[PDB]
Amino acid sequence: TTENLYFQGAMGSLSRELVFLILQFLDEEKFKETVHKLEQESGFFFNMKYFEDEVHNGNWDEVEKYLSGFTKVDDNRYSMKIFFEIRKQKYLEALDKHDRPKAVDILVKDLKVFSTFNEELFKEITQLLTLENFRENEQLSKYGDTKSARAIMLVELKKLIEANPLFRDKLQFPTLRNSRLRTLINQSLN
Amino acid sequence: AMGSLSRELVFLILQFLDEEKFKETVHKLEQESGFFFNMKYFEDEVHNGNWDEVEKYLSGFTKVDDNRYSMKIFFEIRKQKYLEALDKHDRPKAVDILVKDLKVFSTFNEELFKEITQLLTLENFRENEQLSKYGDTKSARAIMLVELKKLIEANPLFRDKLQFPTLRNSRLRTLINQSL
Amino acid sequence: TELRLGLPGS
Amino acid sequence: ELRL
Repeated sequence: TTENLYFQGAMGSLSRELVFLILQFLDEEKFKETVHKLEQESGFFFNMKYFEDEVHNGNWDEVEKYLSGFTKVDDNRYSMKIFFEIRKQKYLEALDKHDRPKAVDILVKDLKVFSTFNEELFKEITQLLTLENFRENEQLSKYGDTKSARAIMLVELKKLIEANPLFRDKLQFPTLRNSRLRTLINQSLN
Repeated sequence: AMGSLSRELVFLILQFLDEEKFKETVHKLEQESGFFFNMKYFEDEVHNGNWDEVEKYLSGFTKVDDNRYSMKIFFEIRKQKYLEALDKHDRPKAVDILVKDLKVFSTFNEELFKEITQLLTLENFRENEQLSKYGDTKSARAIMLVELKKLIEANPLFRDKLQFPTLRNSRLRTLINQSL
Repeated sequence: TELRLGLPGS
Repeated sequence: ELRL
């Protein structure tokens, strides 16, 4: 047998190779939540299609938990900017829904961590709370709606992820034969 | 041999995920496959009052209307969640639980749903004779958990789902090493 | 079969 | 650094 577990197989640990064989099995079984929890907990593969769909839907808690399997907020400048942009968007969405109690909660719990790095910016962000419409601020005058803003932010998040040394090499799923785990275990058990 | 090859693979993967300490993945797989119900995990989520996770995990195995056991399991959990909201003096939250989670039970017993609704207006729900012995959150969750375990163990839908097979350590890893 | 208001396990 |  000259066959590797998969085409790029001999390059990682066996645990990493088993994770990829399992990911394909879970996908073929349609165990979708298990797929993304395994991606996140192992940190071996960042599923860009899944991240896009979760951002498109504004599932911010899930977006942050998913990212947390790959990076900490303060890891590097790209990770910092990724989290900042997501939390800034959640905050702007709260203001747009005229929910000031929720916006101050996002400001205090999610955006305050950025004040250490840039004090004046956190003050400017805070000051958006008192505007009748945040679009009054020059830098946000072009903000359309929830759909348009999530799409524009996602274009930026994708570029930041692709440039981030912690993700840049976890973005391509390896090349596996069809139902590889199922085929190998079935022959090993026989 | 664990019936089908898919079922045998799920059990091998569960062991692998547990040895690699991918804890949340273990419970998503148990839930989505529906092959194994982890009583220890369920008891811990209930003990901690993590009601959204308790119901999402159970939903991988049963629905409220599958049988009398499934009906009583969701009923007891939703009743506890409602009594906890009344106990914290949070009437808006208790009304939200009543309407979103308990209303389905009015289709079985409309008078019982009316009695549960009437607890909203009491200064203390313990004024109701049926609830006078309710202690505190800790005692009530422990008493409810004793009943939930009995209902799950008697539920025919949980047959063959309560015993993890005896496997040698790292069975998946050994089988893969043997495959090539 | 009956659902009851009382504490689980009576 | 971050921006508005």
